[PDB]
Amino acid sequence: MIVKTEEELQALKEIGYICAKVRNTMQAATKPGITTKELDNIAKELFEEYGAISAPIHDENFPGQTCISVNEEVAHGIPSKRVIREGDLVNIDVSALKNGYYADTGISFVVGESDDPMKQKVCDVATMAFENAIAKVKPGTKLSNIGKAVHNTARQNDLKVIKNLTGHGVGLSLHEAPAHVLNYFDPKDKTLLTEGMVLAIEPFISSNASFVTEGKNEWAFETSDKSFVAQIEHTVIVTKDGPILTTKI
Ligand SMILES: CSCC[C@H](N)C(O)(O)c1ccccn1
Ligand SMILES: [Co+2]
Ligand SMILES: [Co+2]
Ligand SMILES: [Co+2]
Repeated sequence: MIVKTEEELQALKEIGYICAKVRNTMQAATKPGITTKELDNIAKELFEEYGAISAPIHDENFPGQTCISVNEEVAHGIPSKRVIREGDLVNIDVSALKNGYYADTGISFVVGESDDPMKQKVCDVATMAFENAIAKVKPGTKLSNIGKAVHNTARQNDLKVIKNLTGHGVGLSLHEAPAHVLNYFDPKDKTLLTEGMVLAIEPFISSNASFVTEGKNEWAFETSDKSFVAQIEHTVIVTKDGPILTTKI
């Protein structure tokens, strides 16, 4: 959406805080021996406490409060009896609405230690890619600068991006204009960012695969080659004085 009023701004900040709090609480609770359903139950309780509703449940009839994707799963994983293990690469993606307004945020991290440093590397590079993307965000700037920055960051680190997962506008719905915030540069795109525009920026950095495919069920996205993939996602408001992240707290 485009923010035009202080009441809209406040509503976005409220739901962003709630999603950040949930994301942080879930991440802190992720340890070997917890199941992904038990982690999802944290979101259930917190959404109730804060008067928010799961966007996956509301918008998509997704069977889970949140999306929790482990190892071979990159996105849209269904919380279940799956147990977290030492060295897992976990993505927790929290999106919700309150009073009609939305936020969307996500983080990938390594549980304990993996024997392969590549798991942490993709996380480190996803973080850098996010930072580099938002350093580009201002009214009048090209949307495509975001994907250009993300892919350049990946290349600087000998990594790839997931080309077929994107960010998106957010605000009155989970997904709205701009339709797609790519992870790479499209030289033909003339779309600009504008003052008050709200978008979810979510680089996906991969150790090998450049795309995801349908996974073990009708929701999860995976890589057949079991690439290590990390996401960092925030909801961002484009302002004259710099990007405001509703989901950073
Ligand atoms: C209601 S379904 C949840 C969608 C998710 N929060 C996402 O928009 O960030 C996303 C994640 C992965 C790929 C694309 N989009
Ligand atoms: Co998300
Ligand atoms: Co999405
Ligand atoms: Co998103």
